[PDB]
Amino acid sequence: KTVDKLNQKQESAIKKIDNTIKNALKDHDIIGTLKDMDGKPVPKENGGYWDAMQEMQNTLRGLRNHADTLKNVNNPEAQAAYGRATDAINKIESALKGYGI
Amino acid sequence: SKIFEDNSLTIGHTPLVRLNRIGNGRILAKVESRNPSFSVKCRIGANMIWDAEKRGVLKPGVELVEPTSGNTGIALAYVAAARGYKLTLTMPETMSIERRKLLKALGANLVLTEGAKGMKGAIQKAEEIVASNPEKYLLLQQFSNPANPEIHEKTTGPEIWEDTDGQVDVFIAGVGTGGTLTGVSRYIKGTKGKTDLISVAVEPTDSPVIAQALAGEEIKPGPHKIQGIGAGFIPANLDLKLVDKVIGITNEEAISTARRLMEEEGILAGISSGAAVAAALKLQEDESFTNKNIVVILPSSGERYLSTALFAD
Amino acid sequence: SKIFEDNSLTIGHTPLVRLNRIGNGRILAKVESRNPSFSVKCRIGANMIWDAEKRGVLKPGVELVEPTSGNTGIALAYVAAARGYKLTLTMPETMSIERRKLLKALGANLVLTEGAKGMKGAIQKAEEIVASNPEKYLLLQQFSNPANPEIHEKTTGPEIWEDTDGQVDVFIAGVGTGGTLTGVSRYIKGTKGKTDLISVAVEPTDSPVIAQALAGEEIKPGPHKIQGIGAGFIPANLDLKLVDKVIGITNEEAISTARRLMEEEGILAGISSGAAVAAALKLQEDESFTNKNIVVILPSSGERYLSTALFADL
RNA sequence: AGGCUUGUAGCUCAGGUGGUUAGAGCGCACCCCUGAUAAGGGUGAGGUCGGUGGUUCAAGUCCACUCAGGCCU
Ligand SMILES: [Mg+2]
Ligand SMILES: [Mg+2]
Repeated sequence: KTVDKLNQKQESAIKKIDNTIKNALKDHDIIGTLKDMDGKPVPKENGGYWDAMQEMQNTLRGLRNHADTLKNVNNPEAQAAYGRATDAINKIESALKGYGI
Repeated sequence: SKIFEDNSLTIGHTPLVRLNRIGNGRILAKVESRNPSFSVKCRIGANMIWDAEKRGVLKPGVELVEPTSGNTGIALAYVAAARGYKLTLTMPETMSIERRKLLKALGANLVLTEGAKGMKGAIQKAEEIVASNPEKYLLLQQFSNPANPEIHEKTTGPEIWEDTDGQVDVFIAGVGTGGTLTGVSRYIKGTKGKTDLISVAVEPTDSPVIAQALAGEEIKPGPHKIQGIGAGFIPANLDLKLVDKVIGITNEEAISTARRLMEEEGILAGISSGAAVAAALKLQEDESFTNKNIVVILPSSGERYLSTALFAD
Repeated sequence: SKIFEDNSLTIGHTPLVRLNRIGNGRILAKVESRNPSFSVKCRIGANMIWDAEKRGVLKPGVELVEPTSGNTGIALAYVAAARGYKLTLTMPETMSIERRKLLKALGANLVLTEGAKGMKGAIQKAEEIVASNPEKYLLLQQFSNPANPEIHEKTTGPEIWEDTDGQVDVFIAGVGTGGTLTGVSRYIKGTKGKTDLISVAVEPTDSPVIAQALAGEEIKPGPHKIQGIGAGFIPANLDLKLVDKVIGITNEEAISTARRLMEEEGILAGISSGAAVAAALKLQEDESFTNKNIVVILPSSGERYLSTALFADL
């Protein structure tokens, strides 16, 4: 079996997956997304309201772009980063599926 | 001579109101907030407990468990209070104190699950509550129970057929559980025999899973503000062979159409109601639907959602 | 084949539900929360506008003014939005943000008075607005307009009589304006000719105005919590000839009976609904009412009273 | 003169057998996020792949000649 070596595209995808999980897959962001879906959002420090729902849509679209960058690769570290991105997407979707009904 | 024995038996017979200033005067709105807990869910929270009584599984001594964070909890709460049963609703910690006061003052036992896990944390807590003693608890499973579409096959379908006098040509309803659309579509198209009905599903543009299911694409949801619809999957109550069209609605035009419906029609409406009416509007922008009688479902009232972002200032 | 033309025509036909775990099984609830703005006032806010259309005083080009913020204001808001007229509601500025959001969402114009005077300031400001340009504004005057008992004579009375099949014996109604009690007592005693009906009136014990008026005393009202009833005076719309009894209900009995009604019958109720069911229970302590059909009006739900003292179990 | 070796986004650069047209880091415009900065994500503008031909079903990649720059000369 011929294992490959990564491009700069796949290494960029892996670094994006890791930073997105570290900075945007927190518990506070899932709390904020569920607060945005049922109306009442979390306010500013000076007047107004935060927007966690647009941030979570950005997070999902990023993790899907970097997951479908990494399907048919044969490097094991690329497969582990694909597994981490798939697990974060499943965490978000399992937090959101069936909510509000 | 009609004295209802309890408040669970008072469901249905909602008005079908012509919308005069939204559209061309041929959008007809079935106001489903004229129910004893003021939602479309009062039909299914009555019929699931009636079906559980008829199939012999709900006895004196059997409690009811359901994971819900919407109007099904309020429906199951009033029917469990009216028919003398007990209820434990599992739900995340994120939801408000007003919904908890309404559900606790109506008789339920709230189990608040961890908010980062969210909805499957509520579902798993309901499942271990049931599996601790399976002959004592009962799980209703609103996304798979056929009482959920047969109440719409046996109540609201005949109401639309007898209010329109059979002249319904386009039926438009949002899909949260899919029971309303499949019940009405099954009664009009199969039972009574009008195969020319165009059944249109309303969906969020931020989670368009019915369109991805019809096209063949991967089912891939997201977050949205149109609460009531957009489950994130295709539930077993939804039957895609009855769906002839799907329309995606953004959050802002849903909110603006709800505010239009309140300010110009006098109908208290939620975001899903405005989404369904906006789907009727951007279907009437096509020329072939100019002189079609369009029946649209308005599930809830906006007073239920009064502290939310539907009311700006 | 009934397609309604607007949401104001969908009033009435509210169900009559038997109470099983409160009383002996002969208390019959008329749940008026299943109206298009979820109150008893939906009938009168539609009928006063219909009557002003039929009298010719509500021309195209005429704005409506009414000094209220309660259920009547929401009723006038949805009827003026459904039929296409302008409403100006005058209310004191101590009113909640959420009720003002509900009234602005229905397209009403909210003119706010000061919190020192309150309702008298709201009435005086409404009179000054109508006295500014009288050919454009119009007071509806819920406390003295005969459309208010006219709608309960033409709708509510026939509903109670056709649902009980002529077996009503006692009719409990809380008196805020005295319209539903006058209308139903005028349909059953007058038209159908049943003088045996016992029409009782619910008022607070902190403001026992109807008892002081029937006993020939001086009217001295008081502050109370049962909102919807207890206006502080005898309106021009309550006729005292049709009131047989007056039952005073305290605030705690109303809160506890409304909570009891919600958690034992599944009927979402407010403080006046609990006051009326508490009066029915206080009347079933006597031995002569143990086998009489009791019809009781439940005028509002617990959605509106969600930030009040009714929901204090956390 | 000969033998070699470079040229790809605004700059520095990878590109595995000829296969998404074309990618990364920094730089630019807009949105969320950090009170703010750093850290971090999304969308986009931006590419005669030095030039001319040939081969192939298909050329940034393989050849032939030129333009400009680096080594022994
Ligand atoms: Mg965060
Ligand atoms: Mg360069």
